Order: sequence, then C-alpha cells, then structure tokens
Amino acid sequence: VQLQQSGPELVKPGASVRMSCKSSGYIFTDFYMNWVRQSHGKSLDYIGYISPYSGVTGYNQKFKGKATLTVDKSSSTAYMELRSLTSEDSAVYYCAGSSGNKWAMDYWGHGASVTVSSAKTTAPSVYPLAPVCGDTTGSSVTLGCLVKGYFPEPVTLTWNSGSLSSGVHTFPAVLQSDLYTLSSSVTVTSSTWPSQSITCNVAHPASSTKVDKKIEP
Amino acid sequence: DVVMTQTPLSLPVSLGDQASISCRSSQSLVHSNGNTYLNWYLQKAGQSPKLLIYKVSNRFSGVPDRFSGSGSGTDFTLKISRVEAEDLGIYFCSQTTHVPPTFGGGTKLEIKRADAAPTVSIFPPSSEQLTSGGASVVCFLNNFYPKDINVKWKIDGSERQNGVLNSWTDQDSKDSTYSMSSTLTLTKDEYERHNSYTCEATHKTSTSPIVKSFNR
Repeated sequence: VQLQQSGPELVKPGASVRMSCKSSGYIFTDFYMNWVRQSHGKSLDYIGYISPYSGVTGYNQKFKGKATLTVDKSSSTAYMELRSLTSEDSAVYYCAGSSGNKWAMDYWGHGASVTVSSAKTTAPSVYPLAPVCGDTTGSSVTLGCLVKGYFPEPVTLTWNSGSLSSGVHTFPAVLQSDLYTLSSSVTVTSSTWPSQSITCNVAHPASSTKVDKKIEP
Repeated sequence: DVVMTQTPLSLPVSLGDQASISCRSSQSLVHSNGNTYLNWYLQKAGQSPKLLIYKVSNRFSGVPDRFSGSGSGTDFTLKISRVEAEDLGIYFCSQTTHVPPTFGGGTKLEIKRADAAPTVSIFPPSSEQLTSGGASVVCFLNNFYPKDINVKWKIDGSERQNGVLNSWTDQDSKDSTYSMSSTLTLTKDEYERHNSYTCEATHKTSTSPIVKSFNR
C-alpha cells in the first residue's frame, strides 16, 4: 500500500502550510490515514488520524490547536494544515496507514520537511580554511572549506571535482539564525598540499551558485 | 499521556551479537479488552520508520525470525538474535493503548570498536571574511570513539559559548568513528579585540584535556 505526500515546504513564521497524503494502496480496507511528526534527529509526536472511508478524525490534544485534518475521499487525498507556524515546526511530517486490530502504523509515507525561515534564497559565502598555522602532525595537514550564510538547503561540496574522496569529512548543515552553515575537511599526505591544487568546490544549485575556492598556503 | 521510556540511548554492538532493548510504561498498556498495544519501529538512516512488532510478540508480515519481542503490562523487551548490518538504526517503542498514542525516545545501535582520541585542528579566520566584516574560527575534531566529547572555546583564557555552532558525523562505515565541527562565529572587531583562541576536547582518551590554540 503506497502513500503520496507533498514537497518540502519552506515558509516564514505566521504561515498556514498544508500537506497532503493521498493513498493508493488501501482502498476498501476501511482504514486510517495517520499523521506523525519527526523532530530534529529522532523524537516523534502523534498528531492524529482520519478515515477516508468514513471521515473519523481525532487529534493528540496538544496538536488539537495547530493542525486540522481534511479528506477529499474521492481524490484519495487527506490533508493536514499546520497553521500559525513558528520556528519549532521545522520538521519531517509523516503520513502512515493503519488497518485492523494491530493499532500499529504499517505503511509510512516518504515524509516532508516544513522548514521555517524569514529569508529568501541567499546564495553562500565560501571561505578557504587553509591550515593557518596548526602547523603539522607530520603527515596530517587537514584543510577545510567554510560554506556559510546560504538558504535554503542543499549544497554540493566536492573537492577537486570528485577525485578527492578519501579523507573528506563534510558535517551536516545547521542554521545560524535563518541562514545555513556547513564545512568539510580533507586530510592529506604532507606532499599533495601545497604542491597540488586542493580546491574546495561548492554549488548552491537553488540560487545558481557554483564557486570553486582554492585552498592554497 | 502515557510516558514511554526506552533505555539505552546508544546500544553499541558488534556484528552478530544479541541486542537487548527495554521499554517501560508509566502504567499498564493492557487494554480493557485484554489486548496490550505496544509497537516497535525501526528507522534506518535516511528512511522512514517501519513496523517490526506490534502487540509485544507479533512480527508484522515480513519481519524475520531474529526480531521477537516479549514482556507484560509496564515492561517490554526486543531481542535481536544476531545483529546483521541491516539492523542498525533507531528502534522506537510505541503504545497505542491510551490516547494519545505515544512513542519512547529511540535507541541507536552503533557498532563498537576501540577508542579513538579526536584529531583536533583549529582554523584562523579566512582573509575573504575579514574583508566582509566577520571572523569565524573553526575547530575540526576528527576520527574519535565514543560519540562523547566536550568542546569549550576560550578566547584569552576565559571561556565562550555565545555564538558557537556545532555539527556531527554519524558512524563512518570505514572505521566506525565520529567527527565534529565547532565554529565560533565572532565579529571582525571582537577578533581584533582579542588575541589567543583556544579549542579543547575533553573525552575518554586523555584525563588531561586535548587542547588546540593559536594567537592572531
């Protein structure tokens, strides 16, 4: 049983976003469409459920306030509308089908991030973290690249257009205030650097940004 | 709200051990119609949850024989017989007995290995940035084990929090380590206002802190 869900929904605080889940798998199984929230990294909160084949709706009484459930049963579509949004609400939102005695959600949709920020597509500043005097671990010279200030996610940071893979460590993008930040390191033999180009290589494709930045001495 | 409590947070295993996970309730999940509604979910990284076991011992159609659950009333367990690689993920318990449905915190199974001390690196601000009015100092702390570290920044001996940004690797499928970045974002004038910048990693590998500094 398969479930269809919405795009990522970037919005600014005070928004009434709407997501839909139209299932096409569970027809005649007089089942429920479930909605669950997944916080940043792990935590889960139940929002509620709706029966397409009936119109039975119930909510966790604490989401009973920010969400509402709708179903255009014909269209197989049931919608959740998250009104009044604040920064917190930036999370994955999951759809899920349940049938019979189990009282377990066996078919979960694919999810959709509802990222909130009061900023429009700011392209990124990209800076060279040449080992400005960490000096040496003999072998290890670790260089870095600082992508800071973009919005929204994602970026594609290669190092030397794809043939520099081994020793790379890119860290997940976290949001400074409304804007993202990201950095990677690349760790090397004492003879590739400085002698050969280690260019950090950032494309922030949502804002047509492509930037190669050489990490020289 | 019936509070669920899964322990431990991180269960570190090696491949093919047994994995044992506990789930406790703030009261009986036995329903007034004899059924107990305790559910278990796996969420592998980058994917959604999936139904492993509903009603404490029933494998959902398709779950293998190595996952079987047990328990009653308030205390429940999942035992994985031989932890294959495709069993790594977050295991969450849920109770459907009372309204609202509630889930327990989650349990991450990470692969074990020895320790590894963090290879720290401290990075002065880039010239390009100083022209734009900013100064951010980055510490890179690579290839360590376990995932437990303390990083304190100390701008001229005195420590600093206001304005730190931190991010994390999960386990590397090469050498099962963790890595971290800590970016202290200052302003060009705070940077010019001060001289030595310290970055310190406290972790089981040194009793004495791992330190990394520079002066501008």
